[PDB]
Amino acid sequence: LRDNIQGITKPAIRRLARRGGVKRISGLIYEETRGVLKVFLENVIRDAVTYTEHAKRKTVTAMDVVYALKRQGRTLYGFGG
Amino acid sequence: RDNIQGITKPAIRRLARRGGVKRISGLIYEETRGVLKVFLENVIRDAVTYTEHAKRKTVTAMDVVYALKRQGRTLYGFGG
Amino acid sequence: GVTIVKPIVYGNVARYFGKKREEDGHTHQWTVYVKPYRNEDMSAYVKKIQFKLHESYGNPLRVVTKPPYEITETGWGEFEIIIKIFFIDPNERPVTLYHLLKLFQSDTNAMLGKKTVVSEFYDEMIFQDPTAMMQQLLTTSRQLTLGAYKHETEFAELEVKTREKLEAAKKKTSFEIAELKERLKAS
Amino acid sequence: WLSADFAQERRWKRGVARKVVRMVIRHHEEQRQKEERARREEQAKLRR
Amino acid sequence: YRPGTVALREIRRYQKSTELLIRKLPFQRLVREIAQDFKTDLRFQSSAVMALQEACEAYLVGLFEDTNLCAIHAKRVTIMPKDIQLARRIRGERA
Amino acid sequence: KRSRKESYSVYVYKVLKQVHPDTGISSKAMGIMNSFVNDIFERIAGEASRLAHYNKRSTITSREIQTAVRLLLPGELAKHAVSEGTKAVTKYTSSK
Amino acid sequence: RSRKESYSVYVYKVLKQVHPDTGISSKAMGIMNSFVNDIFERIAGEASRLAHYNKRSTITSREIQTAVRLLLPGELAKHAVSEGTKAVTKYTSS
Amino acid sequence: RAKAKSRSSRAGLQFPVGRVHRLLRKGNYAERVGAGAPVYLAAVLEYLTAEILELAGNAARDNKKTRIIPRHLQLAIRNDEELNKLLGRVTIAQGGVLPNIQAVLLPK
Amino acid sequence: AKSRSSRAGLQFPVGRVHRLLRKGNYAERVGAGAPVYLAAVLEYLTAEILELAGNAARDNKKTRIIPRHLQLAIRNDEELNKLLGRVTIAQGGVLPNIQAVLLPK
DNA sequence: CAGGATGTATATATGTGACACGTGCCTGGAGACTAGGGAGTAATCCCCTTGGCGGTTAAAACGCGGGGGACAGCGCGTACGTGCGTTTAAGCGGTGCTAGAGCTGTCTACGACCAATTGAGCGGCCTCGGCACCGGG
DNA sequence: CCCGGTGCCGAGGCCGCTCAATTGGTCGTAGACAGCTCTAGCACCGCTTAAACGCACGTACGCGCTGTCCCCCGCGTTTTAACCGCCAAGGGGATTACTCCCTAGTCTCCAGGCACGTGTCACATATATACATCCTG
Repeated sequence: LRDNIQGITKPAIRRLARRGGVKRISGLIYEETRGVLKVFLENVIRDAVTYTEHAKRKTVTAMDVVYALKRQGRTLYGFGG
Repeated sequence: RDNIQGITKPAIRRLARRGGVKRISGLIYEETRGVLKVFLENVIRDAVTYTEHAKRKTVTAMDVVYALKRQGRTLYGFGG
Repeated sequence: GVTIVKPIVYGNVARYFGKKREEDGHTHQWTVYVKPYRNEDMSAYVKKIQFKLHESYGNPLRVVTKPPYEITETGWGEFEIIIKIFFIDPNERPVTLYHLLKLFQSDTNAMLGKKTVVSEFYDEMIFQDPTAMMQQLLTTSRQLTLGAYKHETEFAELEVKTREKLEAAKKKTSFEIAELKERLKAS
Repeated sequence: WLSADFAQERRWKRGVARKVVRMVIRHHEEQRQKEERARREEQAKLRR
Repeated sequence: YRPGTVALREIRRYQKSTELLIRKLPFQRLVREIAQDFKTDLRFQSSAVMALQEACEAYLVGLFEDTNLCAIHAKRVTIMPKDIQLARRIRGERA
Repeated sequence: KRSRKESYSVYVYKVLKQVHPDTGISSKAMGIMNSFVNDIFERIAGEASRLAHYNKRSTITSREIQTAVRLLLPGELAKHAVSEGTKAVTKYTSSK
Repeated sequence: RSRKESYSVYVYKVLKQVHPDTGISSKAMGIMNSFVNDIFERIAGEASRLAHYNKRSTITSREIQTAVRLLLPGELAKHAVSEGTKAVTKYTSS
Repeated sequence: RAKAKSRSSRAGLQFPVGRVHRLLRKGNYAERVGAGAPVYLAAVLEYLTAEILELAGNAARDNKKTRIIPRHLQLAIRNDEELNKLLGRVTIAQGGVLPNIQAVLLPK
Repeated sequence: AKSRSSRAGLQFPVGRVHRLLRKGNYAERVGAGAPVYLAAVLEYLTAEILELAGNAARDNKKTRIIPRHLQLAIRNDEELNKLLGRVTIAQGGVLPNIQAVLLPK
């Protein structure tokens, strides 16, 4: 697909900032947040697809994502059975 | 004992120079001393925990390396 | 002595809103695009595509970075768009194309009630004596998707060619079904 | 309550008496193994 | 309303709930976009996509929590791009 | 033809009900709880393995696990876990 | 005395292969040995984790390849994978 | 044989000592495992679980809920001093965050 | 007769790597090509770092790799930097860099 | 120093999602019971690497002075927030289709394993030369 | 900072022994591969509408400037101890002797993990007044 990073709109980023405590947001903060989220997803999904291809599987399971997040340091509970 | 003042103002200033600072505040030394004391306390606690299990009367650079690796500050040069 | 030919199609679609918008006075939506003629991945050799619009827009110089390259926008008048395709190899001269943005239908097409307006043209990018890297990129292009790839303009003719199958099958199915159901209920 | 008890006590009893006669075999083995340990003590005196 | 009151209201509202702040259908398409660049015709589980969205939201919440302090450090209430840039640099992602 | 997957939910609920008679737990909370158990199990076991490898020992023992717990758990949680483990290892070897 | 062991000889040989005239000091040699040991530990741990994930009781060349992919950044991964695959292919032919 | 007693019941724990020992012995951890290692590991895990469950139940009662949800886990972890340090680098799904609004961004 | 290192064309000790892998508790069965592959990757990384440090020390009129130039290479190479990010090389120093704001003029 | 005018709680209710609870299955576990292996505990004891004595200058420290940097006050401008209206595609759940993750069944090459042989590596030792140190440009 | 002289101890090359790597040989078992299937992922289409997009307006926050006041910064002289060598001896490690703990195998057996249906049992969504909780006067 293409240009799906724009599926993270200004209201969504502003809610994500409200949940983080930010009160006032600038204009370019939305572009910065989109770029950072894209860079993070790139690495996470690269690790996930590396765990998938090695398993000769065609579906990216949740354990692959869990292992990718563990590698990146973002241990995630709730999806490990 | 209270010999934490061994890390003196000139030593902290040289550390700041190496870190790239060209001007230090008047209250930076007492904060750097506490930060270094906490970091030490932690690393030395891990080293002593390793030494106790090792049953050795002497703390070793190997134990120090293990403590650093546990804290995430991997160090090269002392056999690990 | 190496010549590589890459077939592409560049054009624009337009949809009429049915009435002039009060917010900005625009009457049509339009999407301007470059896409490959073959089912191939342009991103293997295209770095970016820049589209230069008419000076009425807040920024006329738009950019796209992934195939099928396209921009969706709104307007009320026709103008010439300059599409500058840049290749990954900086030593290769980018291609320049001029597309006449068509938004209004002809009398014949207006009478036929067609829901969309399309203007697109086929071209072939010719790389003569390209660099080793550029040659490898052009030769290593992969397939874009597993699905089919198709062309739209003459939109009225393609729509008629589609309907010549669609309405035939629909009517056959409808009549056959009605006959089956009525005979079965009569018994 | 009591039906399962007897069935359990039976399997337990045949298990209990079982392990009893069992250590009995190990004990007799331990007597031959006791003589072998005396031989090992002789070999230890040899080594000394 | 005064600029800031309806914003502190939303702050207190979204620091109370736990639902996802990013829309599923738009975020799954971004996930499939980023996966296309690694494998063609790749399948994803709903649980995997939800875990990815949760990780992304937690990471962004932490990043904005650090950016808030980075902005307050400069006696500013609005977060600017250099704030997120300093956050990333001191985190070690773009040092 | 069944594909049965194991978990710690049967004992995580027993401990839950014994430490809180009136409070329950949802399925998502139980899954996060099992994930936490697995993560800390991995951490402690890997730390004990590291200690054994450093001491040049091919077997992990209660002492390696104890030092690993002391290293992992912070401050006033380390002591609690260690006292619990010590008391359990002494009530287990006493044939009770 | 004991028998502490290191890759010093092989590190020196690779140093001669890359720079025939540039030597290396003892501190640098020890640092390189420590780096090699740490990379070995990390790659082997990642390979064992991959084996446990795939429920394989063995760490194979494919596991090592995937562990190197999961650790080296980009071009470094692409070069190390090529080196490993070429080495294994040349080994299998003898 | 005699009535078989499980190691978990013998020690006084609830977590599966048998499964912990199986994992330890077949895993990367070591060649062979002693009988005391899995008991200690299971006991420590059970203690951590009991602590975090107590905190989550307290948070649930505070929020007036009978079922512990990931909110009650996140709040408990980020309110506790030592559990926060233990799980600092761990994210919990649908757990949320704390209402920690900086004093500088309040009405003046 | 023939060492597996020379057989595969490598300089590193394929045999020692296999021994360390099978004795490090990493797995119950070490593949035939796993140690060869690991030794090849280690040799590649070692050659990279040694070449960089060599030509970093030779850039300073020296003819002997030192920790200073090892650190310089590790921190100037963007790949090796991401690799050894949280690692500290003893007696390596830091990179010469003064912020423009601190600089005069 | 109020009050429309919003927004935010607080409490109550109910019925559909979900914990919660039998009913029997069984197969993967959990433990008991012999026999065999084995590595580390324990006691010496030889041998380096600590911890402890007296000098030497080199760095830490104390002071001084003024200078440039922090912090507060203030004002200009604009952009970021909020509200209203128009627009769009997001959520729902209803249906259709097949792709492959998974279970399964069979046959097999690869590696752990064990024993004997061989040379690669490593402690050790010595000779030597690359760079530490230094004083004039 | 760069350049020519001297100098020394640490780098690098040789000797020799041994223990790990290698060669040869066996068993078996996890795996590779084909067979079958049934779930779930994919695609699609319509009714509903909540959220998003665009624009207007002004209010308050960024940001630029200025001024004071001081708190560090550079330099000189004064005081402390870090640093570089000897000398016991206290420990860190070789060497030998030996036993409690675990391994391995094989039955016997308690226990938990689902397939299924049944019965309770939260709290999400909905509704309303009570309470703030504003903000323009």
